[PDB]
Amino acid sequence: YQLYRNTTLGNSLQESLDELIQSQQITPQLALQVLLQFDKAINAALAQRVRNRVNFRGSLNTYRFCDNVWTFVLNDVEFREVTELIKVDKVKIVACD
Amino acid sequence: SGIVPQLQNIVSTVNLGCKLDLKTIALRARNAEYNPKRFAAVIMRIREPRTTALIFSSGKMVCTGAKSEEQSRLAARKYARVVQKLGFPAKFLDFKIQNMVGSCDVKFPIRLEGLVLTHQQFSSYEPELFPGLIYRMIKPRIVLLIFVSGKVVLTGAKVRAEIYEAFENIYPILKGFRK
Amino acid sequence: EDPETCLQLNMVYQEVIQEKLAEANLLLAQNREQQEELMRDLAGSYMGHFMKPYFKDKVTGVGPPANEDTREKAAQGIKAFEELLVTKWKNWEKALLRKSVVSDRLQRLLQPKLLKLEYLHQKQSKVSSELERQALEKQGREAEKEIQDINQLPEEALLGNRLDSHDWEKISNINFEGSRSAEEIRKFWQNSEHPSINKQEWSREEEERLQAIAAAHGHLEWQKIAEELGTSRSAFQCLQKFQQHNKALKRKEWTEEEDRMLTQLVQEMRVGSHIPYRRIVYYMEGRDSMQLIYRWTKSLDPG
Amino acid sequence: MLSRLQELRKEEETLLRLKAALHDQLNRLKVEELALQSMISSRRGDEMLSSH
Amino acid sequence: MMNAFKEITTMADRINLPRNIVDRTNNLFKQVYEQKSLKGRANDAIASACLYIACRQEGVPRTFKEICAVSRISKKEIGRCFKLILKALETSVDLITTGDFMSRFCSNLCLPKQVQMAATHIARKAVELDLVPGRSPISVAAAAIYMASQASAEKRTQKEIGDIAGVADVTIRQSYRLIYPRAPDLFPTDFKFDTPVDKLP
Amino acid sequence: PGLQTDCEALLSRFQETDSVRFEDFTELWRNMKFGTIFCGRMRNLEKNMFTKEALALAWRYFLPPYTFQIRVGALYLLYGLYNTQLCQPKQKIRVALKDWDEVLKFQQDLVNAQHFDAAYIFRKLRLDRAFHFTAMPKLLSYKDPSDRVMKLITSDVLEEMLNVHDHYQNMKHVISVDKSKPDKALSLIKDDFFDNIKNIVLEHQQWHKDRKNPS
Amino acid sequence: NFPEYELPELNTRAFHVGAFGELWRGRLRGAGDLSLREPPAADSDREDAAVARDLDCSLEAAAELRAVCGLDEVIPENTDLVTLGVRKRFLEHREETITIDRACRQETFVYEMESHAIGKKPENSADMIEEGELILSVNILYPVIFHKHKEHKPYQTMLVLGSQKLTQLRDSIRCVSDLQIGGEFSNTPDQAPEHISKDLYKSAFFYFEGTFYNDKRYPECRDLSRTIIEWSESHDRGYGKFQTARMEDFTFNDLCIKLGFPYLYCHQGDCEHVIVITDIRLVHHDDCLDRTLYPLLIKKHWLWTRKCFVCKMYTARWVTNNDSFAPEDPCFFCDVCFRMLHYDSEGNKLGEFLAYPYVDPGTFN
Amino acid sequence: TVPKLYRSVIEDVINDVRDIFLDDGVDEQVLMELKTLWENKLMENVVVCQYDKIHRSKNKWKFHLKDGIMNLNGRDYIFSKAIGDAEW
DNA sequence: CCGTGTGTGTAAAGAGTGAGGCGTATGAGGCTGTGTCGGGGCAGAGG
DNA sequence: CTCTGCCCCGACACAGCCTCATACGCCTCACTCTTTACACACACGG
Ligand SMILES: [Zn+2]
Ligand SMILES: [Zn+2]
Repeated sequence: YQLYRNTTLGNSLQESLDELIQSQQITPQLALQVLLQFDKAINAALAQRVRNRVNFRGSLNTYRFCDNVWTFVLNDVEFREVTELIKVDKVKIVACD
Repeated sequence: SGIVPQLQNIVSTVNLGCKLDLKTIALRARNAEYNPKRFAAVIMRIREPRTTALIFSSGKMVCTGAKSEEQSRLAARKYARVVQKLGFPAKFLDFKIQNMVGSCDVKFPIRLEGLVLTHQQFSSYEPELFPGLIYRMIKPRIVLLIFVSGKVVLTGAKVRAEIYEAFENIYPILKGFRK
Repeated sequence: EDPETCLQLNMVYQEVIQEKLAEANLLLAQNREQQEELMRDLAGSYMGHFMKPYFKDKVTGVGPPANEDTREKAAQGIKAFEELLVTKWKNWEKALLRKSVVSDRLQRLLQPKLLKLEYLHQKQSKVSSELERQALEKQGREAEKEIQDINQLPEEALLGNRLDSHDWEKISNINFEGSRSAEEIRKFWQNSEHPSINKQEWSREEEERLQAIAAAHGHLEWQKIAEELGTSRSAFQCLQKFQQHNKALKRKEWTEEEDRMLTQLVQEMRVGSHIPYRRIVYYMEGRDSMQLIYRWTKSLDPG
Repeated sequence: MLSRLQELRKEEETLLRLKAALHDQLNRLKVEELALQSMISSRRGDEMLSSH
Repeated sequence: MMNAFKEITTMADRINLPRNIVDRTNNLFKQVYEQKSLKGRANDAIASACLYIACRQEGVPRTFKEICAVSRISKKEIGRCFKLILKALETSVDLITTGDFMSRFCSNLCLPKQVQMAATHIARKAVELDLVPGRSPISVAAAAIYMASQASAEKRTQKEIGDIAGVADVTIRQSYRLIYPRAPDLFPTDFKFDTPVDKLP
Repeated sequence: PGLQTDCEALLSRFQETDSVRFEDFTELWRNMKFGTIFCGRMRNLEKNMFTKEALALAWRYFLPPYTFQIRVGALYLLYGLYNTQLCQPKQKIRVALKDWDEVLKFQQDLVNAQHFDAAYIFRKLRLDRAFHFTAMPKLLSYKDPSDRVMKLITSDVLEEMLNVHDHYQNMKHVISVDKSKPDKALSLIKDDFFDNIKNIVLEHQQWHKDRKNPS
Repeated sequence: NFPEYELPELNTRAFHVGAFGELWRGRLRGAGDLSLREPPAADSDREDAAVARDLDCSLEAAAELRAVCGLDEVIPENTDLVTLGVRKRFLEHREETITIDRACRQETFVYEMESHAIGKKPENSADMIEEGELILSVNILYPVIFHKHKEHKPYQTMLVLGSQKLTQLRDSIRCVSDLQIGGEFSNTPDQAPEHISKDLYKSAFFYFEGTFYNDKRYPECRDLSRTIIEWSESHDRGYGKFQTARMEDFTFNDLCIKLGFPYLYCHQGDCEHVIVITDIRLVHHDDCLDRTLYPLLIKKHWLWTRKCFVCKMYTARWVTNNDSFAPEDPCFFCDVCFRMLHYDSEGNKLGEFLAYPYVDPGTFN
Repeated sequence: TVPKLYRSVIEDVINDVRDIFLDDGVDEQVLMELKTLWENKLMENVVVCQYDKIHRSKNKWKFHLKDGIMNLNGRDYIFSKAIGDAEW
């Protein structure tokens, strides 16, 4: 899917696979099928493991759309997760449908 | 009367003079819109003049949203400069204003029924389709959307003088049909 | 004789008629105010919105963020009224939970073999060989046979052993509409709803065995009591049956100190002819509302 | 509640008609007043021909 | 050129409209096919627009939704082709008045003739009194019929009127509230009813 | 439930007498046994609720825009209901601030017109402290009316209009320098004002009667 | 200002309660109408003279008015009217369908709760309420303890007294949230009970028409409204021009509020109750005349009482979560069953679970 | 809630790649050490997510995002949806 | 003659749906304009 | 009888107004059988 392999979790996946392949005990194929099935599993769970409502307000600084991927950059944003507030100076939202 | 329309939209076109790769502009522009499965142009939005520019691969850009011709031209030049900074040989050739749409209020309710009855050859009033009367002015090729609340929208004009003359031509008729 | 009399008479006539208009226009203003009141009644409109979210956005519908006092209260493990909200398990909910667990286990067992078959097919697509391709085809046939065997797995061996890690949170997502949390569903399935828990009506011999085991091994290790009972029962069920058939649960005999305490509680907590006994029983040790009712009506009221 | 609405609206029309009639009365009364002013000016002008 | 006159006859059959309207529709189709100022438009849309124009001319106009309810195309293209045909033929069609749509709307409903006349008077006196400025005559007719039914012996709630006239119940509510306070004076002076006109929903 | 009708009947049977004396209300009360409206086995809670409802109904009938006769009948009904209550803590009539001035002026009119019976009843209701001086008539959570025409036009009003008109005509006749004819500058006076107002008022009366007559 | 309707029959205009009381007392100034005294041939003459003076009539006229205007149970009822006939039919149906015909618990509860203190004379003779004190029949919405509270919102009515400083009602509103005990007693249930939530979190605030009256009386109290106002100042929120106060320098008379309009009362962090002023009336002589206990409860909802899930004989003392024995997650036990199930002989936490003290909302509220 | 989500994802991924690990010829010890290194390595604000409806008003953007992950202030949060508002 | 074992009244939950008002969002309209992709007659072999 | 390529179209924005008409949905109300709870009562048996 090439979207969710960028967070802390996906970065950990990539780094662990890199360390394992550099140790000469797995093949790059097994690594890439593992990555693909990780993408599938995170897509399934992330859309099926969660219900916490959030609502964010801010001043949209910039936005972009290409090849079915939206890229927004917002400034002075506040995210409202369940009974708690997170204030961030700048946030980037990357969506892919 | 002493009231004159205030322009709400101005649509203009210009030829950049060189073919463009819309994918590169979408990937490098700050506020571009590009959905090739949805449309065949890149829609770029800016804040200073509050205008939207549709740029086509052939190099022809269409700017809309400007409230007067000066701002339309400035926005078109801004878009041309932005495209130039992206590594394209874009110029400013054949800048033309294609439409000038304005709104106004005569400040009195109007009887649309009688207006269309006495001006059938020009006006077309279909309440089921549109609750506004559509008067096809003939001296300047301008279309008038007249509503019972008094709001009158002038559209299809190429220059501001056309808008003013069309409103001055239609105002006496509306006054004669004052509700 | 002179119009001056006409002037003054017309002045007074205009004055009286203008007073008439003053009264009439005040009536008109009152009537139009009444009409405006009626229109706003037609345009009028509530309490429910202001129950938890007294302040709610006109855009999103969310309340103000947690305060420092609220965060401190949550840190101390003090439950909000919603957390302590308990709802009964309906029969349709139980059947849905069973079917959902079956489906979840089926999916979990199928996913590995399904991905193995997909990998075998992908390798077959680019193998650049024939004998290796036939070997891969044989492996794919074996994988398909394993998938078929998994699909035809019976429900008894599929459910589990009431202690295996299911993805219960899934049960709260697709099958349930979010009304039940994952923890609630998993506890209900593991402790009560699993077929490995004997829900059949208790027998007299089973009750006698339970009582004997509780008396001997003690009434304070009910897990080992359920294990030793022989029949597949939960400690909760055994304790429930013991208590419902116990005789030391209630004192069943009144004392002078208990009578004084009951009288003091009643006199303190009365509001007139109404005596809420369930609320009195809270401070009463080992008593039921019926016993308090009987004692206060028969032996603690002058007649 | 529409019964009260119709009673109120009919009273409203009643008092509007009364106001219209009386406003015609005042307009014609003021026309008469202006006529009186003009006539009294003209008449009082007939004895100002002999003054100190 | 063929398969459209058959289509026009089928279109008319579903409405049970007299044959003269069908002949006028066929003639209009012939003229527009001679002009070919709208060649790109589908033949079915042209036929539907011609049918609507013919119905309007004879004095028994229908609504675009009742031509779409029988046709295989959406109201949008019906209106587009209507305007295109009006422009191409350099012809004119009289404005639709509320008086046209009660003789049919009340006929589909089971209301008596007395309620028909009552609703007609209500809608008319509403339109001259400017109580419904710049609103579609169909919605005004629906509201008048709603008043006539609620006040009369036979009561119809908003859903039936919306389905018959093809007007959203919210539009009926708005057009009824707008003329709501002036209900009594709109009724005929000599009008019998079992529910007082002084109380209504 | 459905007590309103009964009260209405009483009010009707009072206004049909065209009398203001409290004695007539007393015979009506005795004949209809209205005092037994509270009689009957019924517990304290619903008893006080029913008394509250009856008192509120009587009080709202006592306030405008009801006729003077109906208002006096409602006052007598209030007195009888409050004085005949089976609740030990007699329920009190809820009186709002916006209505206190109107009730005071009604009492002033009653005493001025020598209707000492109703005035004494109202004074007694004040003395025994039967009024809860609330902010609004009801707890907030979540006929024979009077028309404006009589206040506008009546017998004395039109009588003095026509007297002024006749005096105006006489003074027109005497003002003119010549007794033969009045001046041509002052001939606009209308005689249809009385006719016009009569037509308008009779139109209203006709509408009212054809309204209250069922179809 | 005069109390007048904003909504047809749903809400009034914002007006000063003090001005309302001043208007009422001035319109009833020295009329013999504000007494607060118990109801009491020689007096007949004085009454006749007073009637003559007030009504401008003769002494004989006063005497005959007194005589004619004189006052003018038995379960049997005949010659029934409409309402009386309906009542007779209802009693007949009840007699033919009911067998005990005794006052049900709810009705007696409501009656004795409303009439708990009516005409109760004070003992000190020094806490007199002045002649006209603007008693407010406020109501506090019960917090949602059961899921069905949303369908029907329960409330408790309180006859507050005018001119009483705020924090007099806040200290009187009885809510179970103030008796909650924090901490986890899973390891051992014999720990010294932690100070109830009433002590740890003394902060609370009222909100009446855009004004946050905060309970800053005690040092442990913090500005609860601060968050909200800050969260309102960040962006356009549909709420603007928030005010603040101290809640100790204000009285109910000073409040400028509407009747029947939702207002807020927050306490214990986020426990929110809806304050609605049903009506404001001058104190009569037939109601409670005290001040020490006048801020009492006129009505309470009588919430349900949770019971131990093991045995339904007793109420709930402990609430367990993530229990290895209980079927449900939030399982309610009494002391007996909780000790019997969650511990061993020598004393140790058997299994895995989180047990906390549970105060029954149906007992302290 | 994020740590439990991550643990569940780890469990699922390792469990359903066990079959590939067995088939291709790598022992399960490699699988479990992969797991352990995965949790061990687990310990700019960017939101990677899915968009359900990016509504554009005249200048107000109403963002109806579906489920997604955010990396705010160095702390990872998860949402099922995001109905946000912004002004350009 | 004082125990208990079931009955009863009637408001209070519990889901269990089912309805309804209103707020918001959307469409429809000419406007003039630019790429492009489906597609609706069109006769035309081809059997 | 049955496809079948082919040039001449319609339809996507999105620019800003403007009124009416249409549709979605979302929170809250209704009520209704069905239990649910708590006080009180009536036997009940030797
Ligand atoms: Zn509380
Ligand atoms: Zn227990």
